[PDB]
Amino acid sequence: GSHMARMNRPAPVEVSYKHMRFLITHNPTNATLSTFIEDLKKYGATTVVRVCEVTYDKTPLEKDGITVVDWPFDDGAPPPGKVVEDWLSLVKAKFCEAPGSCVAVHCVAGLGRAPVLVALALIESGMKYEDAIQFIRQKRRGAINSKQLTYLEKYRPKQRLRFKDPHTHKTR
Repeated sequence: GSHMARMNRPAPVEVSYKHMRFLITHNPTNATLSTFIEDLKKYGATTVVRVCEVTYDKTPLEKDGITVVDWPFDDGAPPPGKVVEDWLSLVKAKFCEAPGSCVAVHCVAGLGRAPVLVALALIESGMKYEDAIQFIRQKRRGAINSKQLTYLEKYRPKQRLRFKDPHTHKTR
């Protein structure tokens, strides 16, 4: 009312290494749009990856004027890892073009898809499989079973697999 508060909204989380940083926040609410653009943008301005059901795509982006990727889960939601490859390119371009910028992501405090996306984005900084698994491990991420570890494993190159011997034989 005057000086009393209620409800407990998920707390934000910022993941940063070296120079760049990341922001983990909850999707826009219907009671305070402006307050969100200010805080979300307050930390900084860069691409944003929110993987949740779309309710207000224009309100938050148009108010903060920030670039964001809309990843929804419906009857026609692309399940293949290729989707990740899509957000990877988006962040990859925004990462190389904007060194040490400010990114915003969905609240990983629960279970979702944003957490994997974030790690994969920071992967561009070198320690791809190492940073993603290490930085994502520290922070609470969705249910990582097969795709995350298998996908990232393939996401990182290995000379051990590209070991070809000069003298060899072929038949089948």
